[PDB]
Amino acid sequence: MADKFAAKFVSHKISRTRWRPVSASSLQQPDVFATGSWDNEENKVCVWATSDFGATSLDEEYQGDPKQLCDIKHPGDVMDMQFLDKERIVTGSSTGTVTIFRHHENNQTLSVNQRWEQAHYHVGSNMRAPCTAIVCSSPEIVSVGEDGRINCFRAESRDVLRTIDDADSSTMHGVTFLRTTEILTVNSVGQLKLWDLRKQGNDPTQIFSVTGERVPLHCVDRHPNQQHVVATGGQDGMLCIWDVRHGKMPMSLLNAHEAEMWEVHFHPSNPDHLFTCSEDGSLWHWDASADSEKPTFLLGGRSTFNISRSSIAPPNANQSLACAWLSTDPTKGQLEITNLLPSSTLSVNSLDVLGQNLVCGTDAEAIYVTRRLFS
Amino acid sequence: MFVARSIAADHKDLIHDVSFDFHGRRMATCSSDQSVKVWDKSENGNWHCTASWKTHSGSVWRVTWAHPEFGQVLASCSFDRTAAVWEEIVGESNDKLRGQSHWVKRTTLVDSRTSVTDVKFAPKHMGLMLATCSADGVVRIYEAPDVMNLSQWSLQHEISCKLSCSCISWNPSSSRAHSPMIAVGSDDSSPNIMGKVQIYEYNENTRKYAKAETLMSVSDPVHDIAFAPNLGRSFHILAVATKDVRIFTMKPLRKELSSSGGVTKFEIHTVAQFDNHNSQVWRVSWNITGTVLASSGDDGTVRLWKANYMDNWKCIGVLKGDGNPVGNSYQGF
Amino acid sequence: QQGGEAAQAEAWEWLAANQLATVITTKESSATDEAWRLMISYLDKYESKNTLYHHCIINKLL
Repeated sequence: MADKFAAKFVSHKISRTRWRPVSASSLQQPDVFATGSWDNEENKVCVWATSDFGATSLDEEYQGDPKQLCDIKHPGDVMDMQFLDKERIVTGSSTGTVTIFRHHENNQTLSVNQRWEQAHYHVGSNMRAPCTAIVCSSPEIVSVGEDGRINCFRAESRDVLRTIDDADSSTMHGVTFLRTTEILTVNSVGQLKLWDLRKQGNDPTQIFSVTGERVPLHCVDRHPNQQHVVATGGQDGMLCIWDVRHGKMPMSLLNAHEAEMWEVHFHPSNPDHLFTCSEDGSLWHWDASADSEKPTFLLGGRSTFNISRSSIAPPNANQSLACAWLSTDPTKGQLEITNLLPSSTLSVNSLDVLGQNLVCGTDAEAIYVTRRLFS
Repeated sequence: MFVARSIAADHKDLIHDVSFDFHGRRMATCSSDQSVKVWDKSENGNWHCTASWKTHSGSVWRVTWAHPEFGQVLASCSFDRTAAVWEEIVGESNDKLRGQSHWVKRTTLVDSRTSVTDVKFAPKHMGLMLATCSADGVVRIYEAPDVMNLSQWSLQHEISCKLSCSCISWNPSSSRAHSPMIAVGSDDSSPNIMGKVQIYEYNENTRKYAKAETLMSVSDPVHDIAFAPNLGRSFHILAVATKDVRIFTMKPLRKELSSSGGVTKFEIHTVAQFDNHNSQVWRVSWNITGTVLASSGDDGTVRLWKANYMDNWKCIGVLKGDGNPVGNSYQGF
Repeated sequence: QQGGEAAQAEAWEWLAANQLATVITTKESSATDEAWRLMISYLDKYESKNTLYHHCIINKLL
């Protein structure tokens, strides 16, 4: 077993969860957190509170509870919402509008500060478009969208500071920091693209695709054991890992699945465990290595069909053992993803992991949380 | 590889020191121009005259920064018989707004009527004190009780250090079984006097500094004095700057059993002595890891000395401000 | 002053009963500093113009 979950039937759909920040560096769960609607009653942003950690919280249902605090309603879905600083909030609208609040935790309200009413858009049809990814390193702000523009802003402005346009742009899937002012994305072509914040121009700053079954890569993130090595997931089911600050090269091409990796996210307390969420109809915890000989988070969960918690250790006297990482030739095997279904769940659209603690809101009209990811 | 200009900042007078942030990016120049100029290495690195305000009277010899857990606080000394204290306080709450800054004299220690030859904060482990020395042979030792209570300064202790105080040094200490000590190099001129450097310890049961040692050997006006950073180093080393270069190893051979304090049994070796500068050696600067020493003198050169796996010491750099130094160098036996 | 760990540990039992909590301590509270600040406080509150009790404690010390 692995520290069973608290499920709170919130009677609500969830799209975006993002920790209320206090910047600097600390371990606690932000009890305060802002929530973007999938469709709760409308599309809105709500303020919610979670009794952090199994300590001082084993109550208010079973193992804690998040609680609604206030809310304010928002045109265009909250596909993405990141926090500039402790109480300045930046969300994208499906209406193609960049929205910034200053939250009032004591007044339990959100202040409608700054709006870039103008964003990514379609040409030849004159239609508006949402934003694919927001990038917040205080106070510099980056926006990237379907049509492929670049939207570079200093904090606190209602007019575009700059939008880089190109004679060559495309659809963008996932973005990550490579450095403080260096940026990478995975695209819908099987495309790995690079830019520096200070230096840009016409057509993508840097473009990559190579042998290894280039598939539309949907999710990218920088490892919880290092940032300049990053991981990407796409259609083919194989995870691609790279080391850059100006040049790409593969750590691994792990045959971790047979189908699209929609979103991947990284374990803090375990810089080498992963999670994946997918509206293919499933959600997996990803673990180092494979085989049921180690605690199986390959078939773990699913109510029944449960398997995990197997172990054996050589004393290194006359015993030898080898594993996959010790091979550098590409095309490695599966690495232990388990899909979990308690009794029934719908599209989980937002999740968060802090330490071995996990929260996640869904289209299953409820919230699922655990204190510990293992046992 | 930065070529040297003789071009200098707009200070119309001699520039005394420059002090850098104990957390980075921030520097400040103190001069005889009487205006203190705070420069800030930008993200591009371009440091510009971000602040410049008057702080003292007379030649402001030294500016010393303190870690922000001290507050963003600084001490400064000059020909004013006193020592000035400035913390930079800003308005408003720093979330995504940056208000207006302002220089704050938390205090200025009058230091009797004596010119502050050296002044600097106190180390972490011993509480939060600060030390001032003067050509009076008297070292004043001031105290601020609480975290928001900065401006107030009470002479917690004073150590009378015989000849006029010139250069001071705190002993690094991080063990409750260890004690804080101070070394004092004297720039008074007396060939007669040995032990021109005096060494004091805190005997805790006495609650007080006693004289630990002197360097009965020294009759040369000490330019500067510098403990080696020693906290994992199970003994201590001292760098001593005058016309030559003195390097001493101080190992606890007997720590007493019922008579500790007053003096504790240390072996001291002159583990190095050099005139390689061929002139009077002003300052020796340690690496923060306590493994590297830089040395400069009148000839405007700096020689760079390290310990080996026998811990012995070599010059690993010779840098010329009156000329152009040569390239790389390596050797074994 | 003549005792040690057991002495200070027990002395805290009555230092708390005398209720001193204000002012930050460095490197954790030590019964020595505790008594010193306690006596300083007793001074600064009850202040005789003639150092009577200065004398009293000095003479017990001697």
